[PDB]
Amino acid sequence: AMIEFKGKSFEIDEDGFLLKFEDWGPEWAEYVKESEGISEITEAHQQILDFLQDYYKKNGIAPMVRILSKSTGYKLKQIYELFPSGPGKGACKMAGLPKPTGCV
Amino acid sequence: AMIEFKGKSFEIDEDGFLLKFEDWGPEWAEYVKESEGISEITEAHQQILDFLQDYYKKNGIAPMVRILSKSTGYKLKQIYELFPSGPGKGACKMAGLPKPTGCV
Amino acid sequence: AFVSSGYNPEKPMENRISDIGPRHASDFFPPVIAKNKGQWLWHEICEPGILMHKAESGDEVYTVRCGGARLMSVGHIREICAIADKFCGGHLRFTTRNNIEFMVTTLDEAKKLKEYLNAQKFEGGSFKFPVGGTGAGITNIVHTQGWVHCHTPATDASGTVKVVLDELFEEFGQMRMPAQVRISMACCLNMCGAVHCSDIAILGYHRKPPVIDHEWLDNLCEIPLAVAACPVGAIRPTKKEIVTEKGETKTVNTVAIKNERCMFCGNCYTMCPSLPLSDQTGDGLVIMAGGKVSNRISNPKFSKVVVAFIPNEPPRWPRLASVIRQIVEAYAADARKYERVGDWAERIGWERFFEKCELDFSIHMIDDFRDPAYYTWRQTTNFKF
Amino acid sequence: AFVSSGYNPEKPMENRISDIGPRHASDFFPPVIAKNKGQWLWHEICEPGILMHKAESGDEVYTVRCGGARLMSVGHIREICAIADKFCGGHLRFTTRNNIEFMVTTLDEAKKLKEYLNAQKFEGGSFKFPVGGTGAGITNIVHTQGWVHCHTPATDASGTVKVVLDELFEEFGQMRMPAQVRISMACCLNMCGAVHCSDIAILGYHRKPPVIDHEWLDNLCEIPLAVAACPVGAIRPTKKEIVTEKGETKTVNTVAIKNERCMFCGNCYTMCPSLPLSDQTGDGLVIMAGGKVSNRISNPKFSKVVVAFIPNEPPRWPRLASVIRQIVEAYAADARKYERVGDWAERIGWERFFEKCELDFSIHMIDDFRDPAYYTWRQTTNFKF
Amino acid sequence: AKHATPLLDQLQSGPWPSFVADIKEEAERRHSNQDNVEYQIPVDVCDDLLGILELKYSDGTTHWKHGGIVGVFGYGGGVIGRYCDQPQMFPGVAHFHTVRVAQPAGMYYTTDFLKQLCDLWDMRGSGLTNMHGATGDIVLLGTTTPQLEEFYFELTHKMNNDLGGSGSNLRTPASCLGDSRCEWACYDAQELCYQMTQEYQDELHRPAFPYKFKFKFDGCPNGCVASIARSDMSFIGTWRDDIRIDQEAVAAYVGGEIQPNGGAHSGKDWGAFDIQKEVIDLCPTECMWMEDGKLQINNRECTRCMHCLNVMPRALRIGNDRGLSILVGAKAPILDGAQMGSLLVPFIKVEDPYDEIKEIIEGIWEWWMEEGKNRERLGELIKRQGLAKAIAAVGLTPVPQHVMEPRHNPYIFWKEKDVEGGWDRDIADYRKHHQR
Amino acid sequence: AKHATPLLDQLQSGPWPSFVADIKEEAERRHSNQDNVEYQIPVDVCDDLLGILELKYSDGTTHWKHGGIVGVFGYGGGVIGRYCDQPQMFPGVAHFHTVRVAQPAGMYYTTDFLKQLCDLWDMRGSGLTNMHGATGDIVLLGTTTPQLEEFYFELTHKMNNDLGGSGSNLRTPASCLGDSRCEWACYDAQELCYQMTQEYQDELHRPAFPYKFKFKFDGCPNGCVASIARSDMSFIGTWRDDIRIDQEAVAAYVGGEIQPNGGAHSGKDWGAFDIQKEVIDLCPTECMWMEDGKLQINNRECTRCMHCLNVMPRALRIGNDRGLSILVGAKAPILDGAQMGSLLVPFIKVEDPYDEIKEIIEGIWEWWMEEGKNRERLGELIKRQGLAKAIAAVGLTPVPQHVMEPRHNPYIFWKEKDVEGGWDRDIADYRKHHQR
Ligand code: SRM
Ligand code: SRM
Ligand code: SRM
Ligand code: SF4
Repeated sequence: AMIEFKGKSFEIDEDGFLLKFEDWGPEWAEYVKESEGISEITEAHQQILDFLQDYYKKNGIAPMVRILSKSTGYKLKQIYELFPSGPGKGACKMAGLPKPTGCV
Repeated sequence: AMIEFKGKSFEIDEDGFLLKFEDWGPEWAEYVKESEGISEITEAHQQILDFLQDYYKKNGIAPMVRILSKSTGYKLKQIYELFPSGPGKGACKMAGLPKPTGCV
Repeated sequence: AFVSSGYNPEKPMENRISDIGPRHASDFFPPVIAKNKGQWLWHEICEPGILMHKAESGDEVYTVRCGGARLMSVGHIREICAIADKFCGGHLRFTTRNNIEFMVTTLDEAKKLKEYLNAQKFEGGSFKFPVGGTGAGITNIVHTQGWVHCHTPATDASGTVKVVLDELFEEFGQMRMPAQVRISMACCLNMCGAVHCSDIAILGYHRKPPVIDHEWLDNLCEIPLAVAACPVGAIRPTKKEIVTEKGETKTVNTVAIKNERCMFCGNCYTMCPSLPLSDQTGDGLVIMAGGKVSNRISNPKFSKVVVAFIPNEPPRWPRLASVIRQIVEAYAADARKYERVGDWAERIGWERFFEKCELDFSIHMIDDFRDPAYYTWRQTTNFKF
Repeated sequence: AFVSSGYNPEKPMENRISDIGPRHASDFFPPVIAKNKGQWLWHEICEPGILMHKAESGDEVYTVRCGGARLMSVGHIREICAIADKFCGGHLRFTTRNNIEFMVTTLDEAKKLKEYLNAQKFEGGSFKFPVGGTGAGITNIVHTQGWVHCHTPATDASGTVKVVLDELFEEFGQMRMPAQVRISMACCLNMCGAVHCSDIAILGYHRKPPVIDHEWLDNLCEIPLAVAACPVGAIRPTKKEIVTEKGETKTVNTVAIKNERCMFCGNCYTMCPSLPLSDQTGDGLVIMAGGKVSNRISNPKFSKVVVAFIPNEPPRWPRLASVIRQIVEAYAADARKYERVGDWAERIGWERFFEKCELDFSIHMIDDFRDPAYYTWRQTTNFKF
Repeated sequence: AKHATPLLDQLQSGPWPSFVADIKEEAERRHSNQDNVEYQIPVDVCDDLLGILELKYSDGTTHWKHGGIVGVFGYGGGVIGRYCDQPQMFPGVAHFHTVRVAQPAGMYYTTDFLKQLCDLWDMRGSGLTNMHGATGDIVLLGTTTPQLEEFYFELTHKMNNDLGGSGSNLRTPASCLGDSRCEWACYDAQELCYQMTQEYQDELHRPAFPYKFKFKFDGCPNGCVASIARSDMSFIGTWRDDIRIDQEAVAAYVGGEIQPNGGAHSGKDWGAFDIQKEVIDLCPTECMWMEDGKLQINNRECTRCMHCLNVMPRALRIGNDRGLSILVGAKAPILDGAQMGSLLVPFIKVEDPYDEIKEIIEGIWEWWMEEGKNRERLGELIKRQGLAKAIAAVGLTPVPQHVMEPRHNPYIFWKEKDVEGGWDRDIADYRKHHQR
Repeated sequence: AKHATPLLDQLQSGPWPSFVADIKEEAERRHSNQDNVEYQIPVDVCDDLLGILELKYSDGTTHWKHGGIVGVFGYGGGVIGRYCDQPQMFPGVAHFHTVRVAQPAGMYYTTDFLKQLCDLWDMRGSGLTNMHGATGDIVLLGTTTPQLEEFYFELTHKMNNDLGGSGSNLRTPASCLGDSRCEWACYDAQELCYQMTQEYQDELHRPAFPYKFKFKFDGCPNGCVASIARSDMSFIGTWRDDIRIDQEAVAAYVGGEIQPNGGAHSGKDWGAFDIQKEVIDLCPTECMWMEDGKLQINNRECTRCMHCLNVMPRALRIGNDRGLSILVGAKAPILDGAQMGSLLVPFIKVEDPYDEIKEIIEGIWEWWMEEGKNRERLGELIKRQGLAKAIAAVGLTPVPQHVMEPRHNPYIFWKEKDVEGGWDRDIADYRKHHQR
């Protein structure tokens, strides 16, 4: 499915994930935030998004939850305070990473 | 022990192997042949010597016997005709390679 | 037509109850269970499908067990409740093998309930609640999602289970086996249940490497996860020049798979949507036997490969039905009292299991996975001709 | 003083006889053996150290077995011949465990020979030819080179064996064991004999990583062989700046070993003279038990680790002598007729073996080597307290 | 009906309850809608399920797209999203997510509770279930994304029930029916299962782990919930004192007055009960014998395998000194091979509030959460770093019971501090004693 | 005494033949030299061996330099060279090479031959031996490089005997004593050993292989040369027809007239022989029973373990239909773990010139010589490329006897030719049926 948000357009799956990471834009996070229960993207949300993106750019994977915590200093409970769906469905989606896979 | 042969100096062990490969000279083989039952170094001898030095230079090991046969075209029987002590004690010694190790 | 429950999508974290867990079982016990819990003294099987327990107080409870298809409609649950309301004061349970159990206070009530249960039929003639599953017979088959819900199956759980239980049906309401036979089923080698540890096990198997969707792989997959997904190291990261289905030539990150090195486990697909591998004629079934979880006499055992391949034959899988029966019949005729299928097989020797069950033997049965493989070969001259 | 054999160093390949192999055994059989070979009917042990065989012809042969040190002077061999010339028509044999066997024609001769052999003494009091090694006793100890000749040992073969056989001596010439006990010895984990498959086994062990002779390593070693020698990937190639014995500063190709990844097998030293590891206080002994090669009742078994370290204590190794006797005594007192040590250990359970033999248990006994380690652990609730 | 199902129709006959017959019935009850339920997902959901399944039977491959990430706010698992791969042909299963619902321990139900859950699912889902999922959950099979929160709201508010687990988390713990209806239960398996489930609600709802982790609780070694094969941490009851023998009941078995094994074998002629053949000669440690018509057991040598108890429930009882063993690392083949639980704690007392057991659980997690690689099961971490590490992690020292057998390969690691003189060795010291 | 030996002196006492006393005796004989031998190596060789060994007892480490490459022309192995690492302190063992001399099968000798060998070694070596090396060689312990060719020349010319093997070659084959003096030998083990040694003289004298290889020959499953643990190719006798039973002899055992196991247990009181307890109840397949005082055996179910024959040698005999089984892969731990032989050929007839056995040997070698890595034993190659490959290489098909058990992990390889449609699949074909 193609969608339009603020004159930019993105290709998305049934789950709301960005199909193509190179198709990313600064408007992506703002398109998503509503469906992930977020009023505004604060600085704390952004440190997490930036980290997820850098980590994916460098390593070709999402980081383990343990690594995300130790790298950004947000404990799991705080990640859920920021992203109510958690690090996968919330943060990773908002960051423009590929959908998490495995026995989810 | 240190030895002298036609005004050249080589360091050797009890088995007559050359201690330092960087210390190799074209005299080394001529010094060795008597102890290894060889009257004179023939072209066939030399092809084998050359291959061993080259293989040690490239790979940091001596070649397996099946590699030595197939790469030089000399069957095992012919190597023994050329080098009566075999590819290890005869040929590798003459080429200036290290003593073979393991349960010999 | 949308009807709100009271949830407010505009305020999703308000009025949210969470972290409350399951109900406590004591919410649901029959009175006789609640009274005597912890004080049970002994049990007996009264007859196929009917259990009795004696408590220290003298109290007795009779349990009547009947089959369940596991997959069931709400209408079937309501029918189960109807039965429970009429006969059981509104109480019932399900077993770890997905049979249904109804409890009453006397043998005569249990006998009347068995007779009522056995009389119930679906349109087509199948028993709704066939009574059995107790003692030394053949009970329900623990199984998985198959083509009803999962994306990684190589076969169908619900269908294969139906075929096998029809085939063996007469042993459910009878106790003629050397020991209760546990048959299990999984539709891929994730083995979501008890395949690795059952008397006889049915396992969906693939026989063809993944088909790589190069255009989408890097966009939909974390490549190193797919690479690390392989138990035998057949996958490596690579670049590749491709023509997209739009006609554009471009070079992508992707993987390459050495076909002769892949053994079709499917795990790279679990990690990577662009690596599907399912195949009509390639996919089928492996049969395994001789595993168990109890510690009775012998230690728990893994089940072993005993049939390399039975093809999928939807909807009736006759070759499957035929093979299980054949295994069961050889076991029931030969094994000693109390011997599970693995007890029997190991005692007579696998060389005799294969002959007795009239199964072929091939390359496929011989372990070749890492250093442990070696221990499964025969380091002894103790063999039978 | 050099005396030529006939060989000519200037014509080395002339009159060279080669590829003639061993002698045929029929060159050497006693007449009774030559005549009855292939026609043997049955045997008996007449008494410790004396066997009899009956042939189909009715012929009998009496074999008298005595101990041997394996390591042996020509003067000792010449004395073995003298014995054989006087009593056995100049014939004799050695066993696969390196005992010595003399064959005669009647029981009376055999008894006289035993009494003679038992009378022979070295200066210092040791028996030259103690009689026994038959039936359910303790026989000779198969062993290796140790400090007499090998460069990879972590202990001495001839010494440890002398110590253990003194300690157990009375069991050699008697048959009071539940089954014959095979004790073996190897001085490093190359195991150049039977350690991996004996009832009790003594094994030379290191506990310190190699000391790297960097100045010489590339000159004396094929570096990639040393890297590949390591079962646990503790060795890797590297360059390194060093100061030579002469005080010159250069950079060499060498190896680096991660100490925490090394388990002291010594194999890199076998491949590479610049990686020696022997150490006076680090080196010692491991004890193993429960192995066997026969197929009698049970299948051949590997011996298992039962003592993690006994220090080397040359010349008398008292702690070794003590530990072996202690294992042998618990086994002889508890095991059932015909049980090998391993049969015993496995039946009572290793938890009871450690308690009956009063042995400590640690970290060190628990397999951690690759995927097969998993199988050695306890996947059952069947254990004793 | 909506779709022809010629292949699936073959599964309507034969004696075993037909999943096809049932789904056809449910499809029909939706079409009829006798109770005027305002269906929240497509009416024809079950007709489209049969349609797509039939297509699978026809072409021999699954028709579910890969994966799916759906759920409810606050939770990072609980729902398995699924989308059919032919949404135009089968719009009724376009969304077809499964909701995992926390079950009571031992799966006892009142019709009150089940009927209420059926009302809920009838309206907000497909009307299809699994009773139960292999891990234990009540499984509700098939709903749409927008209904996930609605159903969850009613489940929590009206039913006081929670979701079960999925993902890299603690999964739903299950138990055998324990002492509710069994004379062998060595501890209150249902209660421990309940209490652990409540204690670790956070670890269940919000995946925090390198991979999935499971608990299962067996009341005794028979393993009626199969914890030894199907849980990362397996809790299996025993006793450590003597089996209790009623000699009069022994004599009654011997005399033919009580069927062996509760009559489990009554369908076949195995002859009259023979205690020597069926009990004494089968005990794996050979620790039983008959003396003057009385059964004797040398309990020190009993491994508690259950066999004699299973044969003579009316004569032999579990001991009075009760607890459980904990075994670690069971898992299915991927990646490094199938494992069953390996003995870690041979015996621990079971006593609310279960601090000792919590100490083991948390010792293991602390270790595994730190050291575990991505998607490495506990059992694989144990193979990688060794059993000795697991034993240390829970504050124990190695005992012979920790192994079936000692290692035979002698590749034995030593810690430097345990070796006299340590490892700081200079080649020059060595060369003073040994010429190159 | 050239050196003080106060540690070694402690091993002169105690009952077991003292290697110290003996070596001291030999050193004295060389010193006295009362037969006027022109000793070819240092006279005090044994003194210096005692000295260097004493140094080792003192400092707890070996004093031999690493390795040594010596030999005779024409041969690639046979002699293990050695040099002491303190040649100034112990000039007598500065060179201390071991010569491996080929032994007769079953190690039968005449004094004629041994005296000849002694005269030779006295003169040209140290006068110290090992009888025998673990592989089976006559070991002559200690000589000098210049003497290697002189000794060889006398050994071949005067004695008609060859060197044995060392290196990456066929090593010296050994047998049990076979039918020379045993009622259970199922084939002439000494003969097959001899003949195989002769057939492959080139592969033993001239290392051609990736690594070492050994043969060992056991006449029956008792394994008196231990081939199953100590040879890459192990050959073990059996029969495939019935055990021959002498019932009168059975009745004599039962009646106390013959001691069980040929009197092996006579040193302890184990009670009177009880055939039921000692034979019938111990048979691993439970295939024996007593009926009206006569022993019966269900031979189909007999795995030929030898037990009953060993207990009752005067009543039970091997069958008439004899051959051997062939097992492959045994080896010490380094690198990948210890192995015993794994069954490859369940039964093969033994018949000069043994062509069929030579086909197995050469098929295995042809495979291993091509595919084996440097220093990879056959056992390791079997683990690397799999047992099925070994079965293929000797031209057999897999049979259930090839395993103790079928695999449990389901990581199963298929050859493409065996799978309908093969492996050439297009993603477009798949996408036709399954939407992304
Ligand atoms: C993934 C998926 N599973 Fe599942 N699974 C259920 C239960 C099990 C059990 C038995 C148990 O919990 O008692 C096992 C074996 C024991 C173990 O945990 O290893 C099991 C295995 C797996 C694996 C293998 C994990 C490994 O090798 O270590 C995977 C792959 C992976 O983790 O990457 C995997 N499972 N599973 C049961 C849960 C229901 C409940 O809540 O009680 C099932 C629904 C089976 C049933 O029919 O009862 C189930 C199924 C699944 C797949 C989802 C199926 C669906 O469409 O709903 C899933 C999630 C595959 C996926 O979506 O990637
Ligand atoms: C190397 C060295 N060995 Fe030796 N070895 C003799 C015999 C054996 C046996 C048993 C047998 O042949 O019956 C084994 C185990 C079976 C097997 O072949 O694996 C054995 C092992 C080894 C290994 C391990 C090989 C592996 O793990 O795959 C090595 C290391 C390697 O090959 O790199 C190794 N051995 N060995 C026996 C032969 C005498 C004969 O009959 O001709 C010994 C002399 C022992 C004895 O006292 O009887 C012997 C010894 C040796 C080492 C030194 C010999 C010496 O005279 O000093 C030697 C050659 C180590 C070396 O010098 O590099
Ligand atoms: C002489 C010798 C053969 C040879 O030199 O070629 C030999 C000779 C006999 N063996 Fe043995 N075996 C000999 C090495 C072995 C070995 C090799 C080893 O120990 O390294 C084994 C395998 C050990 C193992 O099982 O791990 C061996 C396992 C047996 C067995 C089965 C083992 C058991 O005790 O249960 C029997 C059967 C029996 O003894 O009842 C046996 C029986 C026999 C018989 C009775 C065979 C016969 O009928 O003539 C011989 C007399 C046994 C006795 O003295 O009690 N022989 N036998 C070897 C004597 C070694 C010694 O000096 O003590
Ligand atoms: S596991 Fe034990 S306690 Fe639980 S139901 Fe089964 S037999 Fe009873």
